[PDB]
Amino acid sequence: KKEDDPILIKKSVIRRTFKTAKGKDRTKCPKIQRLITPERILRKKVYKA
RNA sequence: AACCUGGUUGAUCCUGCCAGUUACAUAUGCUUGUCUUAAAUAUUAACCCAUGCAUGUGCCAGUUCAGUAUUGAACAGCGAAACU
Ligand SMILES: [Mg+2]
Ligand SMILES: [Mg+2]
Ligand SMILES: [Mg+2]
Ligand SMILES: [Mg+2]
Ligand SMILES: [Mg+2]
Repeated sequence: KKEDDPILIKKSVIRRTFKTAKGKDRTKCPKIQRLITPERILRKKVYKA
């Protein structure tokens, strides 16, 4: 849902899991762009200031 | 260094050039031992060109699910590619 909490977006992002050519075991995650974080809102407040 | 000398006649004083002398550029011939500098395919053909190189660029501050590393379970170090 749109009304939904950002942390629900955080928890639902896909994980990638894979085996390195070296034979190692690793897991990679994407970063969320557009995400509403405290930092965005702070910057906004400061500009209006 | 504000200087001139040789050549017309049988001899002479003139005009006048030629020639010498001087510097400086290219060129060249012979000859070349140190040290300090150092121009350099302008002139002829803005003629023709094999090959190599002479224009690239990343920070903490645009984009990383590359990779690496057993990394704050959204990423967070290092760091391609590729957008910008
Ligand atoms: Mg006469
Ligand atoms: Mg005579
Ligand atoms: Mg003369
Ligand atoms: Mg010596
Ligand atoms: Mg690059």
